[PDB]
Amino acid sequence: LPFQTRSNPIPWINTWLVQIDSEVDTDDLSNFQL
Amino acid sequence: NLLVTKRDGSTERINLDKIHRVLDWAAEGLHNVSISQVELRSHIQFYDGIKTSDIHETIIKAAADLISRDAPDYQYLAARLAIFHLRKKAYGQFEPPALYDHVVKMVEMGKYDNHLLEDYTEEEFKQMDTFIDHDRDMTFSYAAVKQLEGKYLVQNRVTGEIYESAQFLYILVAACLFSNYPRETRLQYVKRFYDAVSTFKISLPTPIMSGVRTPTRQFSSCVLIECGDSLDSINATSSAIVKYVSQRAGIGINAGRIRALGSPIRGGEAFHTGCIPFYKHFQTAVKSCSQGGVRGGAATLFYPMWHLEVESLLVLKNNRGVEGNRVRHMDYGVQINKLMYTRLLKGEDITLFSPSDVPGLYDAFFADQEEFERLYTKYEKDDSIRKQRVKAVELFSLMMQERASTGRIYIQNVDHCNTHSPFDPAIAPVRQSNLCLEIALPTKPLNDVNDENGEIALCTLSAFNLGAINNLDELEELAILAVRALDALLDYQDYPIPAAKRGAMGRRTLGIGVINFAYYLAKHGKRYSDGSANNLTHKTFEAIQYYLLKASNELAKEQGACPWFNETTYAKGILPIDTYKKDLDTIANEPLHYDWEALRESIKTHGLRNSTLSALMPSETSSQISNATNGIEPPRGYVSIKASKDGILRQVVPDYEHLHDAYELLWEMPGNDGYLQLVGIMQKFIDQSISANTNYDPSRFPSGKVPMQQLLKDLLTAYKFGVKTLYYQNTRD
Ligand SMILES: Nc1ncnc2c1ncn2[C@H]1C[C@H](O)[C@@H](COP(=O)(O)OP(=O)(O)OP(=O)(O)O)O1
Ligand SMILES: Nc1ncnc2c1ncn2[C@H]1C[C@H](O)[C@@H](COP(=O)(O)OP(=O)(O)OP(=O)(O)O)O1
Ligand SMILES: Nc1ncnc2c1ncn2[C@H]1C[C@H](O)[C@@H](COP(=O)(O)OP(=O)(O)O)O1
Ligand SMILES: [Mg+2]
Repeated sequence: LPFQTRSNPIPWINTWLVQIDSEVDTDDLSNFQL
Repeated sequence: NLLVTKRDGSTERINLDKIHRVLDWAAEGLHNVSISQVELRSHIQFYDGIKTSDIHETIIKAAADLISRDAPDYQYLAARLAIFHLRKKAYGQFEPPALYDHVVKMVEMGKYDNHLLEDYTEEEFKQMDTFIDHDRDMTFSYAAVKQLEGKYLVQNRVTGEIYESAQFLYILVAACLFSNYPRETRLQYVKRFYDAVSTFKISLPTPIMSGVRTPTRQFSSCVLIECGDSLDSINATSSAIVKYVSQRAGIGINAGRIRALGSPIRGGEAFHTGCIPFYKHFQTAVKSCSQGGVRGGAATLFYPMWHLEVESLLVLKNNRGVEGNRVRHMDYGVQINKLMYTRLLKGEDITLFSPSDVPGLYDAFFADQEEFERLYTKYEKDDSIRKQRVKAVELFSLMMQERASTGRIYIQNVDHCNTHSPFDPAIAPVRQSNLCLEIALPTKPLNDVNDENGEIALCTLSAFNLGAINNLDELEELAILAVRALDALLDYQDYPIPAAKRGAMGRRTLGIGVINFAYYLAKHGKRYSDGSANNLTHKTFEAIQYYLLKASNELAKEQGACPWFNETTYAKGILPIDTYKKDLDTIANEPLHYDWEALRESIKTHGLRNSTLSALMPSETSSQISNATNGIEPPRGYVSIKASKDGILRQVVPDYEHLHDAYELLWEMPGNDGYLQLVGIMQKFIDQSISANTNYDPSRFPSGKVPMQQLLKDLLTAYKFGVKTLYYQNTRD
């Protein structure tokens, strides 16, 4: 590489180069301790 | 051939160079950024005689859109362009004028308060100008600079002309706050506090970032007002709203004391017309200064779940329903206690009473838990009291329903507020939340607009930038340097209402939260779902609270403890590390680093200059300045888009070039069991309630519907860890 590494200076050149669930269960929540 | 109109008003032929030079400048030290991009993106349309100011403004909005994940730097590029543009309208040139000349001229213009000249001398201003570092305006981001430009900077509303720089803001705001300080340490604090807000170490509310050094002494972000069950109190509460709304301050109504519909008045001379009729009167009061009738003035109304008209209040924000019984311009917060959830788990019914019919039952609800379970079950068997049976499973479903559709219906666990709060549930119990739901301060009903016995809960917000400190020990300085600034503000600002001043000077409560929490966990390589930050969150906040109290403690000896303090638990030698949810010892084992037993003895003697010192609040406007993540809320995306006021602004997360993997975008979390699990740990050190909000993605559930099973699950999960309140419920769209 003859020139220093660089980020592209013109990225624009690349543009031209291609319902709610109601479910309830008491037992499932009854196991949850407050 | 074409000409341009320079700022001064001179005209010269168009020259591309002028633009090339500028863009090439702000692009210095940046990568992946191209000058040509902005120029072409801008599609700038020259036309004979074009003002140079317009050309500058067009290129700024251009490089603004560039900001992208691939090339983030752009958001320093645009920022640099914006500041350059601001320096032109403010001083006509990039090099800012002397701090002393700048204040003098402004005072004559009526921009800054004339007290600045009566408190400080010319010889001092020149001494403060040294602390100033205008080179700190480049440390800002487009998202931040854009905010200051629109609102924060002291600028003309009619003309749109700017009058000061970002630095002059911090240097002044700190100085005014320490104006009433001793000549021996007056200038001192002005420096440290300055290099604390300009360095993004501490975030300050919008009403503060704008006002101090403005003649206006109104810096109240929001006011909590407790309305009583009287016409006199209603009108007083209504008038109290019209007062603060005109000041653009959030409102927190509790009408939850108003008797239900059908309730007899004065024995029976007349029957109550209902709650809905009054609720509307409050809305217009909050919209009284809103433009159109639509937008501005935010007010959250609260009420008990066991209320008789609860079923008619949960669907208020719902369209179906002719306005006759509707309110879509106000938020709500259903208050719930242990007993309530109990009836849900057992699938048992909930009795809907009325405040008037059940004496003491209302007060029991917050101040005492056991008395409530005794009176409630008592009035249930009593048939001489109007009531209504409703399945706890149904009521809780109707709530989460309107909460999922509107996403405004908030939840408030009054039992936790009075279970683990600085305030004594017997003398000054928590029976309210501010609009955001972060504040938890006592309130009292007013008999008039100028009632003395009344108490309008007020607060001063602030936060610590977790992504600015190296260790937790650095909070020792920020704490004392923050509590003082806020405490002094309480005396610097005025109060348009007696009740407001009463509670303000009474307990002198403050609300200091945290910001950029997402980035904090990112550095330590932590997440929310997994909960690998439970210990870290415990340690971090443990200090945040320790230093705050240790700061307000030393402040107390200097100026004395708040007048009403005996009320607070801190007086009776009680610390948050005692009344915290014992169920938190199952999600964290991080021991106390700091020797509180020491602070216990210290506060048990001198007390605290303030009743409450820690608040976590949602801060998008404030955080945007420090280019940090809003409050504790995780980033919605690597490059979240915020649209304000006129156009959306792209704000890339902090340290993205090295943190891309670390961040756990909001949408990306499995559930909330991990998030809420952290909030409960934080609350363990918060004297005030975190505005934690839930999240649900229909794309993670079957049939593309969020099941009610999960909704109630998280609700109970949060309550289990001591979660006081719940804010929004963002539903991925
Ligand atoms: N003669 C010109 N032709 C085209 N663009 C110009 C011209 N002069 C200035 N500009 C551009 C450069 C900037 O991007 C933008 C704003 O210029 P700005 O510096 O803010 O005002 P100014 O013209 O009074 O100061 P300066 O003389 O240093 O350019 O307009
Ligand atoms: N004429 C009315 N029409 C509709 N609502 C009313 C009327 N009068 C009072 N209310 C409502 C307003 C309050 O919510 C509540 C009580 O008002 P309030 O003024 O305190 O009654 P009161 O002071 O005359 O006697 P009491 O409060 O002891 O029943 O009932
Ligand atoms: N319409 C409004 N105008 C101004 N402030 C508002 C508002 N609605 C709510 N708020 C305030 C009240 C809250 O206490 C506060 C919480 O977050 P904040 O971080 O303090 O706001 P900000 O980002 O503006 O500093 O925002
Ligand atoms: Mg009465």
